[PDB]
Amino acid sequence: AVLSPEQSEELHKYVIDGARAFLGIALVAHFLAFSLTPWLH
Amino acid sequence: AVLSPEQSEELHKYVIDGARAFLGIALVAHFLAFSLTPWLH
Amino acid sequence: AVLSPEQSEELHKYVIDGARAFLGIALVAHFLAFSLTPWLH
Amino acid sequence: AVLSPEQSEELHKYVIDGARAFLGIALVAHFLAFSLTPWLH
Amino acid sequence: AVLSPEQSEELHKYVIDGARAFLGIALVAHFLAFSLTPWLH
Amino acid sequence: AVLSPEQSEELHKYVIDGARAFLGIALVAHFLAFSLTPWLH
Amino acid sequence: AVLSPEQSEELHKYVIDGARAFLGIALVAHFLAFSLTPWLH
Amino acid sequence: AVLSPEQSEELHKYVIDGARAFLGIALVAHFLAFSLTPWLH
Amino acid sequence: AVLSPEQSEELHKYVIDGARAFLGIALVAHFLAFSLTPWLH
Amino acid sequence: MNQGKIWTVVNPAVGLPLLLGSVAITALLVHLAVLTHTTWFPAFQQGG
Amino acid sequence: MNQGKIWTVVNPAVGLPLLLGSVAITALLVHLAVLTHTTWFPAFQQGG
Amino acid sequence: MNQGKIWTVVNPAVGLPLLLGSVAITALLVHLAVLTHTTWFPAFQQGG
Amino acid sequence: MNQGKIWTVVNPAVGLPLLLGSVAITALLVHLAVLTHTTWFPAFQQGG
Amino acid sequence: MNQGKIWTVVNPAVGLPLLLGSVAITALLVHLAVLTHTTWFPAFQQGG
Amino acid sequence: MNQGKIWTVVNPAVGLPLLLGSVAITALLVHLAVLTHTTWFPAFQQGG
Amino acid sequence: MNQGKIWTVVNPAVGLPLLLGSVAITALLVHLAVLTHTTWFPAFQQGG
Amino acid sequence: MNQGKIWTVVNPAVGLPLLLGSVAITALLVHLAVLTHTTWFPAFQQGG
Amino acid sequence: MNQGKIWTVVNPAVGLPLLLGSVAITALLVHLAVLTHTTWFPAFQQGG
Ligand code: BCL
Ligand SMILES: CC(C)=CCC/C(C)=C/C=C/C(C)=C/C=C/C(C)=C/C=C/C=C(C)/C=C/C=C(C)/C=C/C=C(\C)CCCC(C)(C)O
Ligand SMILES: CC(C)=CCC/C(C)=C/C=C/C(C)=C/C=C/C(C)=C/C=C/C=C(C)/C=C/C=C(C)/C=C/C=C(\C)CCCC(C)(C)O
Ligand SMILES: CC(C)=CCC/C(C)=C/C=C/C(C)=C/C=C/C(C)=C/C=C/C=C(C)/C=C/C=C(C)/C=C/C=C(\C)CCCC(C)(C)O
Ligand SMILES: CC(C)=CCC/C(C)=C/C=C/C(C)=C/C=C/C(C)=C/C=C/C=C(C)/C=C/C=C(C)/C=C/C=C(\C)CCCC(C)(C)O
Ligand SMILES: CC(C)=CCC/C(C)=C/C=C/C(C)=C/C=C/C(C)=C/C=C/C=C(C)/C=C/C=C(C)/C=C/C=C(\C)CCCC(C)(C)O
Ligand SMILES: CC(C)=CCC/C(C)=C/C=C/C(C)=C/C=C/C(C)=C/C=C/C=C(C)/C=C/C=C(C)/C=C/C=C(\C)CCCC(C)(C)O
Ligand SMILES: CC(C)=CCC/C(C)=C/C=C/C(C)=C/C=C/C(C)=C/C=C/C=C(C)/C=C/C=C(C)/C=C/C=C(\C)CCCC(C)(C)O
Ligand SMILES: CC(C)=CCC/C(C)=C/C=C/C(C)=C/C=C/C(C)=C/C=C/C=C(C)/C=C/C=C(C)/C=C/C=C(\C)CCCC(C)(C)O
Ligand SMILES: CC(C)=CCC/C(C)=C/C=C/C(C)=C/C=C/C(C)=C/C=C/C=C(C)/C=C/C=C(C)/C=C/C=C(\C)CCCC(C)(C)O
Ligand SMILES: CCCCCCCCCCCCO[C@@H]1O[C@H](CO)[C@@H](O[C@H]2O[C@H](CO)[C@@H](O)[C@H](O)[C@H]2O)[C@H](O)[C@H]1O
Ligand SMILES: CCCCCCCCCCCC[N+](C)(C)[O-]
Ligand SMILES: CCCCCCCCCCCC[N+](C)(C)[O-]
Ligand SMILES: CCCCCCCCCCCC[N+](C)(C)[O-]
Ligand SMILES: CCCCCCCCCCCC[N+](C)(C)[O-]
Ligand SMILES: CCCCCCCCCCCC[N+](C)(C)[O-]
Ligand SMILES: CCCCCCCCCCCC[N+](C)(C)[O-]
Ligand SMILES: CCCCCCCCCCCC[N+](C)(C)[O-]
Ligand SMILES: CCCCCCCCCCCC[N+](C)(C)[O-]
Ligand SMILES: CCCCCCCCCCCC[N+](C)(C)[O-]
Repeated sequence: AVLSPEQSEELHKYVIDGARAFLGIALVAHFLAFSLTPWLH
Repeated sequence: AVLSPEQSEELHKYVIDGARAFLGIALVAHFLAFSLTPWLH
Repeated sequence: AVLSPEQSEELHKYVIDGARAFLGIALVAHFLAFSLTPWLH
Repeated sequence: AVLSPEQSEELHKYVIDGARAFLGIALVAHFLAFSLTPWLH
Repeated sequence: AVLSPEQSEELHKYVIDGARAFLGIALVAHFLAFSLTPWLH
Repeated sequence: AVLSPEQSEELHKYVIDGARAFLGIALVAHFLAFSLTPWLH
Repeated sequence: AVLSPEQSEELHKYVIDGARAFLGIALVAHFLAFSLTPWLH
Repeated sequence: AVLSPEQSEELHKYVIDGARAFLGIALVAHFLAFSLTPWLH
Repeated sequence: AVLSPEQSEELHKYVIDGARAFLGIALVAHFLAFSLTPWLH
Repeated sequence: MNQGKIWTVVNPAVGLPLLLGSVAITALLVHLAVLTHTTWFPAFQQGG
Repeated sequence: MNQGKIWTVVNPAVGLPLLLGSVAITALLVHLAVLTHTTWFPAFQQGG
Repeated sequence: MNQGKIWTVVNPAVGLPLLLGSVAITALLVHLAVLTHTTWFPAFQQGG
Repeated sequence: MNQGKIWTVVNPAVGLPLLLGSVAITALLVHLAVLTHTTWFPAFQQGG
Repeated sequence: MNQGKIWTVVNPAVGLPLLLGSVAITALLVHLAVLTHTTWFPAFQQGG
Repeated sequence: MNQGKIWTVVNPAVGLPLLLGSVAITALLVHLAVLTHTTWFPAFQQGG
Repeated sequence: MNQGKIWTVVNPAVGLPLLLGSVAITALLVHLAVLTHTTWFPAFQQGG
Repeated sequence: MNQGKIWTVVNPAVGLPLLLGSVAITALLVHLAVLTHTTWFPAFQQGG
Repeated sequence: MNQGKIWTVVNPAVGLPLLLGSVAITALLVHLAVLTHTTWFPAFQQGG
């Protein structure tokens, strides 16, 4: 069900930390793609 | 569920600010596309 | 849920004003297409 | 929900008037297509 | 909802008259197709 | 809803008579196809 | 709805007899296919 | 509906025996494919 | 239905052990693919 | 025309839209089939 | 014809539309299959 | 115009969106069919 | 503009999303149709 | 034939239509596969 | 920005996921359209 | 075989049809993949 | 492994079938992608 | 990161599966797009 304003902010910290973890892994994968692939080369 | 008239106006400010933030990022992406791509060139 | 006859007429004014706003933007886009494109030329 | 017999007949007049309005616009569009297109020519 | 046996027979007369009206229009359309088209010719 | 054992047997007679009527029409259509078509010829 | 253990076993006899009847018809159809077709020939 | 812990373990024995029966039939079908087909040959 | 915080952590241990078991089988399959296939060769 | 007890078993609020929708879909499929397998229906659409 | 107890287990308001709809879809698929794999059915549609 | 009792059997909140949506889908399918089987509608879109 | 009683019969919580979604889908289909049947819209996308 | 307790867990009003529908879909897919990958089934449909 | 009464009629728990999902689908369709109708976006993906 | 508590969390009336249906769909996809990427399976279907 | 509070928000009876089904669909899509873009996987299927 | 009130309006039991599923579908579509429009990703899959 929909949350209290405080419970919503507590849940959204896990969503934002999950998106930051995904972003970091994607930044390493894009650097590996720049180094190992003819992309941007 | 559907909102009160006042709650609807409070929610729509976040929808309009989200659309303005999306528009601004899209305006930078279109300028970068004009500068880096054969589009309009 | 379905509305009262008076509430329905009040809602339909926003639907008709939204369709008139869409029509006006589409009339400018069709004029710009006539001016900038080989269509009708 | 499903209607009374009298309410059903009142609603169906708007459905039939809407279909007659659509038919008339389509008859003008078919005449314009006969005049402006290689169809039937 | 599902009907009484008598109400079902009353409804099915409109379904059968609708299918007979569709059949008649389709028989005129097939005759017009025989007359105006290379089909069966 | 699901039926009594007796009501189920009464309904299934109409399903079986409907399938026998469909089978008979299909047997005439297959004979007409054998007579009018290069199939089996 | 889901059945009693005894009612489930009674229903599954009709499912197994239906699958055995389907299997037998399919065994005749495969023999007819072996006899009338270039399959396995 | 969802089961008791004991009822879940009783159901999962039939799921695991069904998967073992499927695995055995698939192991015979793969051996028959190795023997009768140009696969691995 | 949604779980207690303690019940959620107990369930997630089975999800994480299932993902670790899948990862291990996939690491053996990727090593077998490296050894038996022209991939990375 | 002898099947008129079917609305004691099938809900007409579901079955009558399904009937009319199936007939309309079938008519579109037949028109598309004739358009894709003849030269005279595309030539009638083309004109000139 | 010996399967008449099936409406004690399957709701006929769901199962009878599913039966008639499956038969109608199958007939369309067979007609399409014959149209796409013969020259005589497209030639009958073409005429002339 | 003699079918006006149909809203005693079919819910107009389901059937009236289904009618308008079916008409709109049919108009798109006819326009696409004419675009794909004529040279003059693509040539009108092209211009020049 | 004379159809304003329709929200007494159709639920606006279903029908207003269906209207806006149908208009947006139609605009995408028209753009795709123009892109696939002209040389000038792909040439505008290409540039150079 | 030893699986007869499955109707204590699966609703037969959902599962028996799913079984019969899956068997019918599979038979159509096998017929289509044989039609598309042989010359003798299209030649039987063609005749002459 | 003058449409802010729409959440009195449309449920925001349905309509806000529909808005964000429609925008994301549209962005994928535009990217795919540019990829399929230019040589420079596939050449940027290729490199070398 | 150590996963037997899963029916305390997943409804077996949904999950057991999903399992059997997924296995059947996978077997059809593998058969289709082998039919479309070998010459010997179409040649076995053809005979002669 | 630090995300274990997610079953306080997501129903595990929906989310655990969605997880397992998404993993199985992804594995089929990867196998199909490798089959369609290499010569060695079709050649392994072919043999001889 | 300033949007954290959205779970007062959107049910997180629907919206969090929709978010994770949309991200996973997008990653598959990007991988497929790169596979279909480059020679180096099919050549990496091929080897030799
Ligand atoms: C015609 C008699 C009635 C009427 C009868 C009906 C009926 C009946 C219905 C509607 C419906 C609708 N009406 Mg109306 N409606 C009327 C007047 C209006 C007016 C107005 C005059 O301001 C507006 C804004 C609307 C708006 C609307 C929409 C909200 C809705 C969907 C229409 C649609 O898909 O049309 C598509 C468009 C057309 C058919 C018109 C053709 C195109 C127009 C004329 C020109 C486009 C020009 C283009 C931009 C440039 C091209 C240039 C080229 C060189 C040619 N109506 C008049 C008073 N209306 C429908 C509904 O309620 O849906 C939920 C519905 O069933
Ligand atoms: C070429 C083409 C066509 C297109 C090309 C490309 C294209 C368009 C690309 C577009 C890409 C886009 C848009 C990418 C966007 C990516 C994004 C946004 C990723 C987001 C990831 C988010 C994650 C991983 C979230 C995890 C959340 C998590 C794990 C949440 C956990 C929650 C918990 C535990 C509950 C705790 C509650 C309690 C009360 C108990 O504390
Ligand atoms: C080539 C072809 C075929 C086609 C080509 C092209 C084509 C057709 C293109 C068309 C493009 C179009 C139409 C694009 C439109 C884009 C739009 C409109 C973008 C909108 C973005 C909106 C956003 C991002 C909204 C975010 C809302 C948000 C985050 C809302 C947050 C709400 C909260 C936190 C609740 C607070 C409540 C409380 C009571 C607690 O305060
Ligand atoms: C080539 C081919 C194949 C085909 C080619 C082409 C082809 C077929 C084209 C066909 C095109 C057609 C048919 C186009 C039709 C377009 C139409 C009709 C557009 C309508 C737009 C309507 C809008 C934007 C409505 C906005 C409503 C709004 C914003 C409503 C707001 C409501 C509120 C705030 C509630 C207030 C309540 C309270 C009680 C609180 O006051
Ligand atoms: C080439 C190929 C493949 C195929 C080719 C072609 C092919 C097959 C074509 C087939 C075409 C066909 C079949 C076309 C049929 C078109 C039809 C039937 C159009 C009907 C339009 C109906 C309308 C617009 C109705 C509007 C109703 C309305 C607005 C109703 C309003 C109601 C209200 C306000 C409620 C009041 C209640 C209160 C109690 C308050 O008074
Ligand atoms: C080439 C290929 C692939 C295939 C090729 C071809 C192929 C396979 C073709 C197959 C074609 C087939 C099968 C066609 C079948 C067509 C049929 C059956 C048409 C039936 C039309 C029925 C209608 C129009 C019914 C209208 C009912 C109506 C209007 C009912 C009104 C009811 C009311 C007012 C309620 C009153 C209640 C109250 C208690 C108040 O009195
Ligand atoms: C080339 C390829 C790919 C494939 C090729 C071919 C291929 C695979 C073909 C397969 C074909 C198959 C399998 C065909 C099967 C056809 C069948 C089984 C047809 C059955 C028709 C049944 C009917 C019409 C039933 C009507 C029932 C009716 C009307 C029921 C009425 C009931 C009432 C009135 C209720 C009374 C209740 C009260 C308590 C009041 O008395
Ligand atoms: C080339 C490629 C791609 C693929 C190629 C091939 C490929 C993969 C093929 C795979 C094929 C497979 C797997 C085929 C499987 C076929 C099967 C299993 C058929 C089963 C048929 C079952 C039937 C007909 C059941 C009828 C049940 C019935 C009638 C039940 C009646 C029940 C009643 C009356 C209720 C009584 C209750 C009361 C309490 C009243 O007594
Ligand atoms: C080339 C490409 C693209 C891909 C290529 C290949 C590819 C990816 C392949 C992948 C293949 C995979 C993954 C295959 C997996 C196969 C599996 C796991 C099979 C499992 C079979 C399970 C069965 C048959 C279960 C039967 C259960 C049963 C019968 C349960 C019965 C229960 C009962 C009676 C209830 C008792 C309750 C009471 C309380 C009364 O005792
Ligand atoms: C070329 C292209 C296009 C794309 C290419 C590639 C591409 C994108 C690939 C992407 C791949 C990805 C993302 C793969 C991800 C794989 C993952 C994450 C696998 C996860 C597996 C998880 C499992 C197996 C979980 C099992 C859980 C289990 C069994 C849980 C059991 C629970 C129980 C028993 C309940 C106990 C409760 C009680 C309270 C009773 O204790
Ligand atoms: C639990 C999951 C288990 C996953 C197992 C993963 C390992 C799978 C191993 C498959 C082995 C395939 O092995 C591969 O076969 C093909 C066909 O014979 C060979 O293919 C070779 O000849 C063919 C032509 O006939 C050429 O198109 C190809 O370029 C060339 O490499 C490969 O050189 C060989 O490496
Ligand atoms: C050819 C497809 C046609 C689809 C027709 C779908 C009709 C659905 C009717 C639902 C009726 C619901 N209700 C609550 C009014 O009973
Ligand atoms: C071949 C596909 C045919 C689809 C048939 C779908 C029938 C759905 C019947 C729903 C009946 C609902 N209700 C409330 C009247 O029981
Ligand atoms: C051509 C397809 C058009 C689809 C139209 C779907 C209409 C669904 C209406 C649901 C009405 C639900 N409710 C609760 C308001 O009765
Ligand atoms: C063009 C397709 C657009 C699809 C729009 C679907 C709208 C569904 C609205 C459901 C409303 C449900 N509820 C409970 C709030 O009434
Ligand atoms: C191969 C696909 C076959 C689809 C079969 C779908 C069966 C749905 C049965 C719904 C039963 C509903 N009810 C209310 C009678 O329990
Ligand atoms: C572009 C497609 C996006 C699909 C979005 C679907 C949203 C469904 C929301 C259902 C909300 C249900 N509930 C019970 C929380 O109100
Ligand atoms: C591979 C797809 C298989 C689809 C299987 C769908 C199973 C649906 C089961 C619904 C059960 C409903 N009910 C009311 C009996 O709990
Ligand atoms: C990759 C697609 C997998 C689809 C999985 C669908 C799971 C549906 C679970 C419904 C659970 C219903 N119920 C009543 C037991 O809570
Ligand atoms: C990208 C598509 C992902 C689909 C995700 C669908 C999530 C459905 C969640 C339903 C939750 C139902 N319930 C009863 C637990 O609230």
